[PDB]
Amino acid sequence: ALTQPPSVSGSPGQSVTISCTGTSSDIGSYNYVSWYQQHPGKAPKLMIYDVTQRPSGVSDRFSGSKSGNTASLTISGLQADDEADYYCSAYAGRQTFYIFGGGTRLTVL
Amino acid sequence: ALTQPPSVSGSPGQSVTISCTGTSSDIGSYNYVSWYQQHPGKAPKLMIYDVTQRPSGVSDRFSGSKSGNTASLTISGLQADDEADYYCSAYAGRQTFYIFGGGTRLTVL
Amino acid sequence: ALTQPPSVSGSPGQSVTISCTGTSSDIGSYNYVSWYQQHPGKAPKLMIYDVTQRPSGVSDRFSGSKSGNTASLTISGLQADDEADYYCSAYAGRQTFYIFGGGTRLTVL
Amino acid sequence: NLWVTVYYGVPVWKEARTTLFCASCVPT
Amino acid sequence: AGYAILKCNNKTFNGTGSCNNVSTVQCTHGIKPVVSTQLLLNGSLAEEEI
Amino acid sequence: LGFLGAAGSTMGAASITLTVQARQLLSGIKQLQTRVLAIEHYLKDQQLLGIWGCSGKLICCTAVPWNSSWSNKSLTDIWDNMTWMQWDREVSNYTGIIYRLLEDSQNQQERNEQDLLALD
Amino acid sequence: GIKQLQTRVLAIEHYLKDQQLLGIWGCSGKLICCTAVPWNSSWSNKSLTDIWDNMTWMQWDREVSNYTGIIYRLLEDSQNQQERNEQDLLALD
Amino acid sequence: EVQLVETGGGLVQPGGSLKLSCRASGYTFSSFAMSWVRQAPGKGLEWVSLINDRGGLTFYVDSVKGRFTISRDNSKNTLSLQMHSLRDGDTAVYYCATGGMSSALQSSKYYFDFWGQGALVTVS
Amino acid sequence: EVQLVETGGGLVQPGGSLKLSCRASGYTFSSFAMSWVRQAPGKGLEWVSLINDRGGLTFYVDSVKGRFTISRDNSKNTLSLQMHSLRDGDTAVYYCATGGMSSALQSSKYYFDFWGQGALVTVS
Amino acid sequence: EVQLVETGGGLVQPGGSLKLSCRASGYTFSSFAMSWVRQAPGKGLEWVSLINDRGGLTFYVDSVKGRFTISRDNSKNTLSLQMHSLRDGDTAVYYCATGGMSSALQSSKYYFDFWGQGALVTVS
Ligand SMILES: *[C@@H]1O[C@H](CO)[C@@H](O)[C@H](O)[C@H]1NC(C)=O
Ligand SMILES: *[C@@H]1O[C@H](CO)[C@@H](O)[C@H](O)[C@H]1NC(C)=O
Ligand SMILES: *[C@@H]1O[C@H](CO)[C@@H](O)[C@H](O)[C@H]1NC(C)=O
Ligand SMILES: *[C@@H]1O[C@H](CO)[C@@H](O)[C@H](O)[C@H]1NC(C)=O
Repeated sequence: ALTQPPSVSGSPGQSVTISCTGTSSDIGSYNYVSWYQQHPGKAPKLMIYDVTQRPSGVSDRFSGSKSGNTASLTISGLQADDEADYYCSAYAGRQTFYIFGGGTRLTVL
Repeated sequence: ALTQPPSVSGSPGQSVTISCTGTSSDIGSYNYVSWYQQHPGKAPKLMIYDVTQRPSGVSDRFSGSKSGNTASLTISGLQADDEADYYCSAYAGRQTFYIFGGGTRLTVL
Repeated sequence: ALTQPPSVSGSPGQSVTISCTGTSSDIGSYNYVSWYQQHPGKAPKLMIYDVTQRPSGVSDRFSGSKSGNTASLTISGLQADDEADYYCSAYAGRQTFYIFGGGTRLTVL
Repeated sequence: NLWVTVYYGVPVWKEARTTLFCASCVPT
Repeated sequence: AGYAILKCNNKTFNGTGSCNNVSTVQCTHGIKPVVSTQLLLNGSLAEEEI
Repeated sequence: LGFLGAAGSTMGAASITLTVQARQLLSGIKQLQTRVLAIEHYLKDQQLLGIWGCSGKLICCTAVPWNSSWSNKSLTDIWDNMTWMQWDREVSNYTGIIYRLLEDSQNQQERNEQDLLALD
Repeated sequence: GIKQLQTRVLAIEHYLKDQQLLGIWGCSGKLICCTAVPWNSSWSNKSLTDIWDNMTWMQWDREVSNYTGIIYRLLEDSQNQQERNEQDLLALD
Repeated sequence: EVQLVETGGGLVQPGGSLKLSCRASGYTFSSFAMSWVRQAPGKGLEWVSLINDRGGLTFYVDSVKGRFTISRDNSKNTLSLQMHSLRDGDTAVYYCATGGMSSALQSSKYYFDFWGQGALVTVS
Repeated sequence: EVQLVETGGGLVQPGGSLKLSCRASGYTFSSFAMSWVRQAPGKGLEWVSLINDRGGLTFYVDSVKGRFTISRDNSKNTLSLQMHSLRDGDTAVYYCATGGMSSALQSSKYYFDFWGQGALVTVS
Repeated sequence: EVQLVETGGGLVQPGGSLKLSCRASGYTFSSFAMSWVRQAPGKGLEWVSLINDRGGLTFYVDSVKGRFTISRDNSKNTLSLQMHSLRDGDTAVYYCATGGMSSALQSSKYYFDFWGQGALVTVS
């Protein structure tokens, strides 16, 4: 599937990057990566779609990028309310379709 | 392939069931199961075709059914002349085609 | 891939055969085998193409044949200048395409 | 080893006679 | 539609026989329907000779 | 290029300019009868292509093998050295055999296709 | 007689010219045909939600009309390339 | 504020069948390709199946091919997923999601935009 | 009473070839899709190959693809199977069977209706 | 005497990219389907990729699919191969070869007729 660091941490006000690594057929060939934020309970919310786009309703604190076969989501100026499990996904193809990744428990310090 | 109990037995006059279990692509999806009776030597004879049909020349003593992914042939009022190896088969698809099963040595008691 | 004897030898003036064995999909089905002579360094040169054909510029000292799933190159009247690594290849299909074989270090005695 | 391939639009013609129309009858 | 006019550009063609340098045209040149006996009038001249 | 522009070119350089001699087929009594005749000839050629399984294609590969009695020239003697007019003058007594073989092969392919599509 | 018969023949000719265009493009037998010609932003730079959802076909025709002599040529060239690639793939084996 | 409410779920025994249904409200229904996504307890998200906006095309993850059927009704504004056999590996929270595909006359929606609250499916 | 008589078989050495033939009588020949079925000693039945009623379409079990050729002649009322390489795993009684397919203009015959007496093929 | 001169090659680190190019002279260029072939040190020849005479069709060995791109320019009489990721298993001498395919209007050229001198690709 897609490899994603099990957890990342940092203090309030610092930036953090959550990487996601796939293969050439998944992230490299297709610029259709996306990121979801899932607080315990409730349901995952869309944070980032495409390499650099975000949906309406999400502030510019959340951004991301893609280089080679690695995707990364960057959150600047972390707030206490960001303690959630983040997931990456990408469009693999018309055969395997969407392949998600493990969860990055973000625990702000 | 298809699983079929290696042997079943019973006394004359009793009913016996010979089951045949496949997967969703073999018996579940296709109602084209069939049963053959092979006495030692000679050649297999068709006893049942389709889930509930029998060919002309076979008496109504031989019947069968299908439920889920399991097919079963039922012989009522067993005679001494039924001591034969029974085989199930099913149409898997345009790729794997006919997949038979092991033989059920029926030894009337 | 294709099996090819690691080495064969003989004295000057003798004949030697270099066999190449494939499967039914590689040499048996397709009469498109070929042989190359690679002296250390430089680059491989085409010696035989098709089962029995040779390119212009190659003398009739080099020949070959095909039987069943085995191809063979025969060199008659070996010269000192034939000390080279010989490779077989064959057209497998529109999927696997060209599959070569190991090298037959020919060391004339 | 060789098979029939059908081509449409080849620059091939045969002799024939048709009713060609004037054009002084239709602007040239 | 479906036909072609094959002109002949050999300047010394008589009228019958093989002609090289054949051209394809859609229409002919302007041909005057001149009616004259014994002498051809207002025609096209030969490119090279009689 | 133009109509019949490749008429004098070899058979392998005239198989690229096919969409130019195809479009210029443009498909009182004296003209209308020739418009109807041109339509009939176009439709007969289309019907031939369709019966052969070649509908919608200008270059159509078939399953009929070439019989050496029709022509024994190699590919480098035909595609690279001859024009289409010379080829037509060569294979002309045999078109009533080739066309029949093509329609028979398509009928066999259509029946095999309906049998494969009824398998399941 | 002639007045009507000439328009029946003309309607047939127009139908067959449209069919021939579709055939040369590889679209024979289809009403909705996808091709391999990329869209050039100089022909129209509107997004899909500004064309399919907001405009009618008449407005679109009035927009892309000076460019049909380019698009049609690209379509027939792409089909010629696909036909030669197909005969090369079908002669591979 | 769109609302996806998955009405279904519960407990099944290995070999049984279960149907899930998802009702949508707040937006035009017959314009979005809906999907289902499974979250097993303690694990991440896995895509299960995708259906187009018109319902004619369905796609599944290989692990459920031949067992799950996804269907939608554009007149009732409902989505449903009917599962057969229900193996122990299928125990998960199943989320109703909007997104994953487009009709070719609209921009690419290769992302799951709107999610539901999740139905709980337990196999024992 | 239809009669299928398989005339062939014997002994081969690994790498050899062998042809089997089956003659039919008692019914219209060019209307039934024939097949071959192998029964190794002490084992059950396994399907090997299927040919349509017209002979244009042939199907094989994956384990014999590229080695076995099935052909029929509707003018002689004969079926034949020509095997190459003949591995040790191919030792079996080969039964000639009628059934397995239909022409799409007749009812489904997804069953082997009439069998032969069986040819014995031994590989050593 | 045809001349194929491969101008390129050198050293890369796992994950990098490298382009090779091959210039042809002495024969008509746009009439031969060119290819590339790799010879790892101490090992034999392995085919990598094939391109048709027109450049429209490319074929690759499964082990390099999605990473290598082969392209040709018939106006410059050049062939090029652009490799991405460049794993340690890709270290080899890469030979430029002429042959492997035909245009369907010419005889079969299922052989590599003319070879180059070879570019050396090292991954470390
Ligand atoms: C015209 O035809 C004559 C026939 O003898 C030939 O000699 C002459 O070269 C031709 N002229 C041209 C310009 O081709
Ligand atoms: C006209 O030219 C052709 C060229 O082949 C020749 O055969 C023929 O005799 C000539 N006739 C006259 C009347 O000049
Ligand atoms: C052929 O005819 C064309 C007409 O334009 C002329 O220009 C050309 O010079 C002619 N060639 C010969 C060889 O007569
Ligand atoms: C005509 O033949 C000459 C022979 O040298 C050749 O160069 C030229 O390309 C040919 N022209 C056409 C239009 O085929």
